[PDB]
Amino acid sequence: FEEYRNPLTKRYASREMVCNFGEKRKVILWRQLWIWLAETQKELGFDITDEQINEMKSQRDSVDFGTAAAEEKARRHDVMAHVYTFALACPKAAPIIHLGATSCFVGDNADLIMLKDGLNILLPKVARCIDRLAKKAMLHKSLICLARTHLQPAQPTTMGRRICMWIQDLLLDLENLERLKNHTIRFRGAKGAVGTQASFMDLFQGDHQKVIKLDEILTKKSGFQRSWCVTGQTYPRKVDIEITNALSNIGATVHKICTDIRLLSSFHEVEEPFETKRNPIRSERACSLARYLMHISTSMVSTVSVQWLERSLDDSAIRRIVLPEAFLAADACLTLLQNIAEGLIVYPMVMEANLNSELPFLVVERILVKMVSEGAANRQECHERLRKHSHEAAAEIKLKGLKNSLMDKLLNDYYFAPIHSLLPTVLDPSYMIGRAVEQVEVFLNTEVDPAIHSYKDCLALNSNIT
Amino acid sequence: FEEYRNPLTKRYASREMVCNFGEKRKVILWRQLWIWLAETQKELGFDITDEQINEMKSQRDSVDFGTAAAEEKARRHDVMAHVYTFALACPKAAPIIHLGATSCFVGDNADLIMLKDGLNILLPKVARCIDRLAKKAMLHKSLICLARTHLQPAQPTTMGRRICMWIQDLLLDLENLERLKNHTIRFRGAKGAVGTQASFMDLFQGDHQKVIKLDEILTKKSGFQRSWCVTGQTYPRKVDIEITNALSNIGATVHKICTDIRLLSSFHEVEEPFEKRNPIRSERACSLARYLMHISTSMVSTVSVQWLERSLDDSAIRRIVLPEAFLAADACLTLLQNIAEGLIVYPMVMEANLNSELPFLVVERILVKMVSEGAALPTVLDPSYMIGRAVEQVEVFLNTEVDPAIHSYKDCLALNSNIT
Amino acid sequence: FEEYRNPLTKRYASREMVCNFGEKRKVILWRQLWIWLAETQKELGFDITDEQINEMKSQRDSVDFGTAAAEEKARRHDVMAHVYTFALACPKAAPIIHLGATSCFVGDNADLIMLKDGLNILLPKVARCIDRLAKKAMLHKSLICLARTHLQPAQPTTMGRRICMWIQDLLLDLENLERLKNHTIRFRGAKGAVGTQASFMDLFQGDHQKVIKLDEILTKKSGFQRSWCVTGQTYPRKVDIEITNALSNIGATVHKICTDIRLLSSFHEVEEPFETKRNPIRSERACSLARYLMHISTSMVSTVSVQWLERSLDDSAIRRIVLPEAFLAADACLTLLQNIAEGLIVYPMVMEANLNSELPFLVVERILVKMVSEGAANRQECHERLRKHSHEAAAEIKLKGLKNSLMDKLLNDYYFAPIHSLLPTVLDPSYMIGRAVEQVEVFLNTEVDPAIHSYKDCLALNSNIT
Amino acid sequence: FEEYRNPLTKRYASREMVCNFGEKRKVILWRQLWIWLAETQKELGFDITDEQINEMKSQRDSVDFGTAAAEEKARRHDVMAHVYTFALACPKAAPIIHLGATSCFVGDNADLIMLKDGLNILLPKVARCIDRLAKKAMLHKSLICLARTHLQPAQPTTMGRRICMWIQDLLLDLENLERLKNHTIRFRGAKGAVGTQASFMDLFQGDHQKVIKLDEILTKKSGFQRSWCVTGQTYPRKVDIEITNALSNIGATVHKICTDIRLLSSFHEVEEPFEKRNPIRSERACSLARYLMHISTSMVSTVSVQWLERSLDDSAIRRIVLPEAFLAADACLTLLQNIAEGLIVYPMVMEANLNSELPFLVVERILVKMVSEGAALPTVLDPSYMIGRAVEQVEVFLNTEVDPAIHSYKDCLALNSNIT
Repeated sequence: FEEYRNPLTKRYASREMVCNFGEKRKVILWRQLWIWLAETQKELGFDITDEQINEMKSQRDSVDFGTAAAEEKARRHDVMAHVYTFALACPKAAPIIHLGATSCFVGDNADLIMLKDGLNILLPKVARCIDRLAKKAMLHKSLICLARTHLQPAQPTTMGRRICMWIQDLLLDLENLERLKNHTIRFRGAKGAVGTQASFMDLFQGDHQKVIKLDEILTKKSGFQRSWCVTGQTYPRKVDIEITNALSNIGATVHKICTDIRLLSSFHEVEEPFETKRNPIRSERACSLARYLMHISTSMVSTVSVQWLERSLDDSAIRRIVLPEAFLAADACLTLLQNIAEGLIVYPMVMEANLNSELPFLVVERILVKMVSEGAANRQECHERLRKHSHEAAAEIKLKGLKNSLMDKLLNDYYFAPIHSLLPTVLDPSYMIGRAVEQVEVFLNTEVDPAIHSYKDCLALNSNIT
Repeated sequence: FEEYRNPLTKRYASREMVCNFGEKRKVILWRQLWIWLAETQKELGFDITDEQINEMKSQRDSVDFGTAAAEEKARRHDVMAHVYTFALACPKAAPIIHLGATSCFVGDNADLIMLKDGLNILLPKVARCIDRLAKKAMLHKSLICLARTHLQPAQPTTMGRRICMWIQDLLLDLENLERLKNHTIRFRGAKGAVGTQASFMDLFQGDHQKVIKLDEILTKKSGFQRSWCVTGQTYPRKVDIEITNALSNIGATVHKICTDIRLLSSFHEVEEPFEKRNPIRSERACSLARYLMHISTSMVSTVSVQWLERSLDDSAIRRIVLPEAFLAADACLTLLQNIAEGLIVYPMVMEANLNSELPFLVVERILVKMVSEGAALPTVLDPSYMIGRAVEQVEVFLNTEVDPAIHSYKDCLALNSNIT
Repeated sequence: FEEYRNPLTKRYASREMVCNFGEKRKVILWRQLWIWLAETQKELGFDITDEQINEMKSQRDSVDFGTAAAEEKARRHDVMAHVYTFALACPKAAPIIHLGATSCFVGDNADLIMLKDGLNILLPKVARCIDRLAKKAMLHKSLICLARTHLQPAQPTTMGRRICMWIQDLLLDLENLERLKNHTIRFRGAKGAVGTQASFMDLFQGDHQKVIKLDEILTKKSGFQRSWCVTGQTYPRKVDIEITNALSNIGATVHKICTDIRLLSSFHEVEEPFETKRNPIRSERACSLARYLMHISTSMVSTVSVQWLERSLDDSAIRRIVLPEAFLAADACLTLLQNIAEGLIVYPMVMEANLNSELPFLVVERILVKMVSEGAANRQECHERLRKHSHEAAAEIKLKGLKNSLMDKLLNDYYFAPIHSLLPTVLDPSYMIGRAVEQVEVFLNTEVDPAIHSYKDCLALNSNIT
Repeated sequence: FEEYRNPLTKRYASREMVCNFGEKRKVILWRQLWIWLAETQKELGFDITDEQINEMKSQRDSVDFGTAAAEEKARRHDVMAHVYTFALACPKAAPIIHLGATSCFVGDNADLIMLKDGLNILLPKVARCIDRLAKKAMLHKSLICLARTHLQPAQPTTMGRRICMWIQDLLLDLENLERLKNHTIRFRGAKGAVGTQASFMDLFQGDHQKVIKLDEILTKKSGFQRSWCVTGQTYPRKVDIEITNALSNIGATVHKICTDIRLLSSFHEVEEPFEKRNPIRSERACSLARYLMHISTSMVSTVSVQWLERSLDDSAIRRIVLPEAFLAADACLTLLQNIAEGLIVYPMVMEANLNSELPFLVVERILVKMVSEGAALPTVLDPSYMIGRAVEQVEVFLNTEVDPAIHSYKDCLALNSNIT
């Protein structure tokens, strides 16, 4: 309790994401890359038995961090401290551990595996947020409410129609995160110190084919589909820009959605879930973490821009901060957003009251236009006469509860007789919303359902705020 | 000369991109959108004559800003100012211009056309930058040189193998811009004030299928393949993040490439073209690429605080950021191509550097060889035995990855970039 | 109309700021630095007459840009193109033009003069914004209104008390901009190519004293108080961080103030000025330009970080973009903010109505606490009985207009008799606001008036939106 | 080892800054604020016994988080969770803990104390970094070397004259942090829920002068000189911009200095200390300085959208950004001092570089000399005649500017920075 701890790791993100970048995960993946490196070169006919491999396999999860810190505070080599620590627990394999590979073989490829597994943790949570909002969207598909532009009252829409506006942004984020996992991220493989594979060629007597095969077989055992061909020392750091840009994009989406909910809470039309007077505390927390996620990407674009030639180590420290925290911040935002979506309470009576109080004034443009075409040669008089009816109608609605007030007023004033027969539809809120209901139906069937169909066997998790 | 001018618009960027976001082109797109709207409504049955549509086509390219600036002064609303300016230039089509539409029908759709056309200007320049470095990489695929990690001498490589390392970045940049132009950017269409098409439903007496056809026909007349369907007032501003994110990625790529050239120039191994000396062009390229690198950070903030169906605090900043981002990327690609075309190498200076730094690199190979033979010969100091697969890596990469990526740009690779 | 133009230069910023960074201003300042350079070395007894100087003085404003572009598209030297153009118009002075100075002598020092003059354009506009808000703050010093936390109703404050919250931020910005003009920005002077003054020493036969005097006299004629001593080629670019950071800070202030006004417009308690139904278009425009100003600073901090040793030219292009646009964006924001402040309309009846509708529920915590100390041993019963009175009181206020409803209800219910004598004060809104009125008075007299006292002869300008 | 940990908190930053923002210290400050509040209210006449105040002092440093974590689970409000945790640890003082105060009385004031103390940790490290480079600059004030503009050889200078160029940046950084600690940061005090002190006015039966004295006494008991007077619920978050802006300025300064060292190391002129080789420490310093460089961009965004008297979307991000900014600056200053203490120079390597690059620098002086004598000698090639006032500039700068700036830190300059 005496040392500071980032609340992203201790409070806000899920346990699975926190462990995905843990030091134990890094070493177990380091030892898994050595097992794959061995069973790939042993596959290409080399002085590696099957006896050394299973001993590696049997001693993968266990790790002696004591000797690792002893070698790390002596020669100051994190990789070689673990190629020696692993050699102590694998006496038969020791000469054939990390055979021919450079340090970035275990460092870069393990980071790539962690980034991929990180996306596989986030993807179901994006789809869950989509699923929860989509259910609410068709629940309130016809719940008529006031639209707001400039934070001022505008023509009617429906609450479900507004939620689809939020879902659209999440669909773009799901698309981006799926392309990162399935296309953008490639394997680093075995490339040497400067990407020329000069050191692996010596181990294979200058046989280009076994060296190419070495990089091909390592890509399958790692679960990747291809690998970069012309790297320097590391995988092209531009990949880290693509990752954080997509994560920062999620932050922008979450910040807009939760700001909208905070705005709608001030109108008393919605209320976020709480524990069983109340403030939108969860949407506010989601905005703060989303803002932090939004701006974390500028560190990577500056880092990539100053990578010197074949490599420069000024990316090492910042990558172990920004990459895990971006994933931790994205994980915490989507956890909160799924909460808010699952428990968001809407108030139909408040929406109708706020709607009824503004409809007398929203309609004065459209009726005045129709009156002018019917012969209203005194446009200012006709407008002033309409504004008087609307102002008096808004008073009768509030104090007397007469909802159909403006209808009766204009029907009793035969100044507006040319449009008496058109008023029952002109004044119908179900007419003013346009195609709002049908737009929800097409959007859910044509775009939402295909996007999250592959996540059907993992949409059931209820996310809880603790 | 009295009023300050942005150097991006004044000199750095080419005039194609400069005019792509100009005001004249903007109202030409506004007028062309009103023509497509009239054609569509006439196609859907509305009483609009061919004489009115031919009248709009004829006076499309003639803009009288003196009238537009005048009516804008009283209106404070520039879209209607250009509506009634076109109505004056088209007395017959006057009652049907902008019929049933809202301001964002021309505001947002013209932006999407300018943004899509701006990408069409950038894309061949990315392809030329790729092709120019591709020629240098093959030309110097065997030019042995010193590789540097931590900016200190590392095991040898070839200059062409390093150039392909730059090209790999530009290849990822190319497909991002193509995905933007061919997939990410959708049309806004005719959605109304809050995206519910309530005004066009009224204009069509509630015919849902007419309003649907209106949006599909307009999307096709404008050259797009689809439109958003659950917008608020505007197209989702996340598209603006997507656009500026990819453009900022161009800057990061250009900055590293031109920084690598500045680094190698201090070793007298490479030299940028000119008419020792100053790498002025590579330095300007880094300067402009840095401004482009960070320009997207205001778009992510803008999107995050878009209130409900719309707030207008996106309008002024999009007028600045979006054109400047394209102008910055355009100027960087013009400089990068010119530098790539005239990239001078010095094999003798490269050779001497690898010679004076080789002692700090052979100590490992002689260690195991002395363990092999001698306990406790001239060609083991030969760097040609130490470059690995750098030669073959250039070949397969150029043949299997670079050539397919820019195959579609074969008809426009010849244009050389001249920096004066 | 065919070429793009930044709306900051053509629409949003003032003419005086646009011209402050114009190319004509740069050259006239270049020629002024040559006149000061000549009359400083002629002052130190050199082969420079008084005849060459006044010819320079007489031919300062005029500039032949034709020959300048002819020499610039031939040898590609912007400085030397103007040392030759000026030499053509000054035939007597030509050998003693730019005598001994490097290119950055005219480039850096002119930029410094432009940045200082830019701050002198902004400072009166910050003080004007302070003055306009301060007048409104004491106008509405006692105008009781609802405070808002989490965008939810909170205890009462006053509109003037809220405006002082805005003024406080502007006072910090005024302080920062005054320290930039009067302390942070130093003169670059004459330093040579790498700041060692090696080239000026040759012109003075190795006399350190005349070289030191040269830099001292040039600082006075330029209007600066001191100069940097150990520069490289240019003045330390960290100064550009300080400038843009303070300008970006103004953006944050303007964005918060105008977002608050947009929020208060949704409650119909305020309305920004318009032309003689309406949206807060000016506050929205001010937020967009403030957001652009907020983020423009990250380019400079990246630029300074990669300045290579004595100099690297990768700052030249970005400085002529970011520095003028930051000043232009700051100028446009303060122009808008002064407009909004001068014409901001408040609605006291709406504030009181929104206040009266929420006071029944704001007070239930404080009365319940007093009841418990008086013997209310059923806290939940007492709370539920209060919430029923408050809910019924809010209905009587809205429909019947009975403002003193909750008072009469609790006075007629002798369940709450122990606090009957304390209710007239407990329920007094003038009591609930605490020291809001007195805090406005002390803040205006003790902090606002001294801060803008030096701008008294320039607070009268009315800023107009065009 | 299973749960990920931030390397800033795990290794890079020293434990003084790490514990300065820890949770235990936070509630110790919360409890100390409640003690000062009780002392002040007793001083102003409220019925609070010395026995109750002595009870709070005695149990201040003993925190039982098991009780705090328990009551926080039901309350969801961590301030009251620690209120009634201290009430359990102080049965006598229980009815008067947090009396009349709101949550931000302890939340914001403890932050300001942690922020002010964090600056007090950073300031001597800035002074040591200044003093260490000051010693190298005087030691090498006459060490002639090659100056580089555009990273190409320029007219000669001395290594100490270049080191002072770095020091000039650190001097501006020093007075910024001092202005932050001594001027910019004010106390929040006892302002209430919306800053109007309405609750304390009620507690004091409306005595304006008592409430005024309450805020003045608390400001003095806490070690501050003044408090804000027209806040909303919190102190103005612009202070958080001011703080992170100055810390980001440290990163930009460290990044350029350590980049200059990396550049000079590729020329084998300088070398960072160790136990050719890798400038690992200068590279980590650049890496951490880059993260620190950009961390303020979320504070400027946070301030811009603070809604009216308060919105809570500042709380979570301030818990991350503010401590990490201090931790980043602390780690950078620890690395910069260690590099400055062991900065190795190589005068022979420096001399040879100026020799092999001198032809591209003397062409101008011989031009005017041949115009002088000869129409159309050995010591004109002597670089000691070409360094200008670089020697005297180091002297006056060190004597007249560096020594006064760090005079107040003379009692704490000896602590050496060891990087292992």
